[PDB]
This record gives sequence, C-alpha cells and structure tokens, in this order.
Amino acid sequence: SEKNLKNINPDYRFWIKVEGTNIDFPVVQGKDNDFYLHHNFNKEKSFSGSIFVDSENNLNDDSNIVVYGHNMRNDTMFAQIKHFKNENFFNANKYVTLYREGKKSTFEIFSVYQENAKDLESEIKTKFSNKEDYEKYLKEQESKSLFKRDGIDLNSNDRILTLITCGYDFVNARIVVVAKEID
Repeated sequence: SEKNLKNINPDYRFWIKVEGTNIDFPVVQGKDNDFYLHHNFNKEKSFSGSIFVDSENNLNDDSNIVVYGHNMRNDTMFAQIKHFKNENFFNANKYVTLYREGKKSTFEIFSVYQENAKDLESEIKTKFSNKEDYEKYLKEQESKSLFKRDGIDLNSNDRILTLITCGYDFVNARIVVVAKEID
C-alpha cells in the first residue's frame, strides 16, 4: 500500500490526516519548495499541485516538520485548514496523524495563526542550533496562537509539525497550524 505509493512516486514520504477535516493525503518531498506547487502526485503539471514537506526537512532528525498545501477554497488539499480559525472547531478538533514507514505518529494542535507570506518564510524554522533557541521558537509559536490549547506542556524535548496554507483575509495571507507529538 505505502509501497505502491512509493512506486507511483519516489518523492513520497508519508500520509497525513488532520482530525476535523477531509485532509487525508499522501505527502511528497521535492528538491525544492516549488515543484509541487505546480505538479500533482503523478508529476503531471497541475494548478492544485500536491501536499509537500519542506525539501530541506530531514524527517529523522529535525525538531519541526513543515508541510505546505494549497487552499483554493474548494474543499481540496489544505482548504479546510481554514476551519481552525473558528474557536469552537479548534476546541473540538485536536489531532494530526502521520503514517511513515509502517508507523503511526500523532500530534496535538496547540497553535493557529495567520501571517504574511514573506514574514512567515523568514520565521519558520526546521533547524536549530541548540535547545534554548528551540525553546524560544516553541514559545513564540504557542504565543502567536489565536487560541489556547489547555494543558499542553510545551517544552524543548517535544517534536512539532507545522502546516501552512493560503489565507484570504489579507494579501499574501498564510494560515499556520502547529502541533506537538504526543504519547
């Protein structure tokens, strides 16, 4: 199954499902963060692209796994990420699930926020010098959340997942959801 996928495209890395949403897709890694904006999972060019993980992510090492997706308002790709801007939806919907080499991992969402695309590009980090900067980065992501997730106990031992898609409230808006690995 995961093998089949890996065949149809070797850039495949994992499956993702976001609780509360129809997001339930394979995720691919390109050599950059442009290819898969403009090409589907068969690599055929396409307006809607694919879900991709940051091309500089080392999935084994990195403290923050960054995944990007189109929002074109039509219930495809990361479109429904928009619901997390709703306080009630946020309270009720909590978990993102990655399946990778036969293995399921679960992450609890603790932050949602919107931001200018360039601003965001310069803020988002996959790599970290040392534990203090990581901790500092974690507190900033949490502190930016539109809503508090109770009892989350965010610290420098955690591993996180960050999801980024288009927003429409202002020009070049991006919406961002951050989640911490649990269990």
